Amino acid sequence: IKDCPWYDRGFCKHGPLCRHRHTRRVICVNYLVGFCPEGPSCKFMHPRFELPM
Amino acid sequence: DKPWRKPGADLSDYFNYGFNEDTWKAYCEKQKRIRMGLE
Amino acid sequence: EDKPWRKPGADLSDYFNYGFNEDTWKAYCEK
Ligand SMILES: [Zn+2]
Ligand SMILES: [Zn+2]
Repeated sequence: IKDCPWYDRGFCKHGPLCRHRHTRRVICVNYLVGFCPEGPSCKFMHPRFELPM
Repeated sequence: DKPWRKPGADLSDYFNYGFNEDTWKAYCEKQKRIRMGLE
Repeated sequence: EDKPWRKPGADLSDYFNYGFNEDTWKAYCEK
């Protein structure tokens, strides 16, 4: 099992029927604004927008 | 289809980070606006 | 460093959203 990369980007059209896990996360305000100096170690998520296939 | 609208639907099964269908669409337009001007 | 994203091997997108980099972030802020 893996975290659903669609849910991690922010929207998974399959909802509860997804085979992947839908891990609820909290977005990093600074990354949402455009830049966060904490990187990988940020306590909050940095969601990518690239679509998985 | 929009099965996340249907009554009794848990929006959070579909949307992460506290997004809804309206805030998700705005965030998609923000991605597009900011990215177009970058290298 | 003061600036861990510059370090060899670091992924810029762990720090910068929207495909920003140090140069284009500075310019965007200082507009
Ligand atoms: Zn999913
Ligand atoms: Zn952060």
